[PDB]
Amino acid sequence: AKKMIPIDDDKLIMEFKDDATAFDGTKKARFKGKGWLNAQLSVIFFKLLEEHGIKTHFIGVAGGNRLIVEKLDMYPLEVVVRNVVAGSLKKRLPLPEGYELPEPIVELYYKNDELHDPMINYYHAKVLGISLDEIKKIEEIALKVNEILKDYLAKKGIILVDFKLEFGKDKNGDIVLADEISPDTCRFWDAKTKRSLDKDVFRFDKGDLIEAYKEIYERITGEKPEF
Amino acid sequence: AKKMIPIDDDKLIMEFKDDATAFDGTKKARFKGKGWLNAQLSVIFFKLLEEHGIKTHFIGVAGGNRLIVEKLDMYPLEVVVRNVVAGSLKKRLPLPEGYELPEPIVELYYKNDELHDPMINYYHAKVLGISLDEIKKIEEIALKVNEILKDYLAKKGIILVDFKLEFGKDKNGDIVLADEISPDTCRFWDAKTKRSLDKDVFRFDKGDLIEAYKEIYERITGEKPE
Ligand SMILES: Nc1ncnc2c1ncn2[C@@H]1O[C@H](COP(=O)(O)OP(=O)(O)O)[C@@H](O)[C@H]1O
Ligand SMILES: Nc1ncnc2c1ncn2[C@@H]1O[C@H](COP(=O)(O)OP(=O)(O)O)[C@@H](O)[C@H]1O
Ligand SMILES: Nc1ncnc2c1ncn2[C@@H]1O[C@H](COP(=O)(O)O)[C@@H](O)[C@H]1O
Ligand SMILES: Nc1ncnc2c1ncn2[C@@H]1O[C@H](COP(=O)(O)O)[C@@H](O)[C@H]1O
Repeated sequence: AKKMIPIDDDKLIMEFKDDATAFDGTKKARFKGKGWLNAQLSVIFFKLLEEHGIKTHFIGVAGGNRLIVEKLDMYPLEVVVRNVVAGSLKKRLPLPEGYELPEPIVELYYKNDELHDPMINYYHAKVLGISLDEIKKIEEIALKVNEILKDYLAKKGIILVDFKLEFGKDKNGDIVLADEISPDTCRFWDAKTKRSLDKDVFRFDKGDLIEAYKEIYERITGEKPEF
Repeated sequence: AKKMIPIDDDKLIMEFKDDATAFDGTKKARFKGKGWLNAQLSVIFFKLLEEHGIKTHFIGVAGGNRLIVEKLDMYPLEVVVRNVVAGSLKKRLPLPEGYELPEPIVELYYKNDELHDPMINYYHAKVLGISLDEIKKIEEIALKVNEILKDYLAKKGIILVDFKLEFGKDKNGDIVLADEISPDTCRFWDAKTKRSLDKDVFRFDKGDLIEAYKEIYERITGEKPE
């Protein structure tokens, strides 16, 4: 759902598309406005994190659905942080969907579509060339990010249930938060009703996608989506 | 503003009074309902914390303004946690009142009225007989308590600006959260307006005390104070 367009050796344009894809592309659709919503939400989040001293790849905006980002040497990881039991965590722990976890959980997955993104631990990560030291930096950043996003969204009646992050190395060798932060890459639930306000609405046809994404945007900004 | 009444070698009664005192007792008053409100708010906070596995001195209630607590060998400390610049932090950092800190700040004060509770570091703590190991336990508990209280209050439109905790050792030698947790010992601001809902209302005559404390209570319980 993104187009990455190289500017040069140190920066690129991340363009958000209106395509919605799930279950390995066996389920596809297009939602007018999704790209714009996701881009804008990414901006909001990256700036919010940046304000707390989190280093992110965000440089600026170049149109409604286009972000300018620093080019990174990417870690071959999905870094997942989980506050409430949902999705695949139900297959790992003996706990009901909706269960509030006493502490956030960080899972690492190997970014590899052919292997369908398997979960890995610190030993696997070393084999893939990621030192124990980098891993603990990554996890520390991820937990910090989790706390800022969770607390921000909670004040607006949104539960941050879980989410996926990606990281890379910049020119200086610092670890930098990358990719996107949107309802495509997080589970957001309404605090009162516990309805999904994210891609699960598409994955399991539980409602109107553009509607839920608008709802997130409206709650955060206090303003109906422009486009 | 509290009366500590020994039951035996392991328990005591903490009684909350309606007396309000500030600036070393040079500014005193009484507010009908304060003790009750403070006691009840302490109950709510201690049980909330106990629900997260924080060990506290809270045993139970013995009337509207009386708590039954475990007797502890107390650390001679105020352990202050700060999320938002206010009060004496303005005199330490070059930052405006209301400034949101990137991380929470933990400060240690030596509990001693004659010295007016001076700030200390880990070296002073050791002199006062507190090991580096205890200090880090204390600080890890304080940071935990901060995150639970801050998140809980935030959902209710209350900013946990800063607060003071006290700790003691029980029979087993575990570190136990003690004293009280009320608008007497924390700074609470309304999220929208940023007005004080705590003892700063009394300290600096910025409004009606019983009103602000009731506000806190009502927001937390969803019910007017009984
Ligand atoms: N700052 C960055 N530098 C280099 N690569 C990035 C950066 N941010 C994201 N990427 C990578 O670009 C790709 C974004 O493509 P996307 O549309 O999310 O689909 P896919 O996961 O199929 O690649 C991902 O591979 C992501 O890891
Ligand atoms: N569980 C406990 N066991 C023993 N002492 C405690 C416990 N909780 C609080 N204390 C102490 O009881 C005293 C109550 O003091 P208080 O009346 O609040 O005013 P001050 O702090 O000015 O003495 C304090 O010295 C406090 O440190
Ligand atoms: N490949 C991916 N792309 C986008 N988001 C993901 C991906 N993998 C996991 N997530 C997010 O990570 C969280 C946990 O997902 P799951 O492991 O499917 O239960 C959810 O918020 C997902 O949206
Ligand atoms: N001696 C004390 N009694 C009660 N509360 C205190 C005391 N010292 C500090 N605090 C609390 O800790 C926070 C920081 O206080 P200060 O350093 O005075 O700005 C405030 O919320 C105070 O209410």
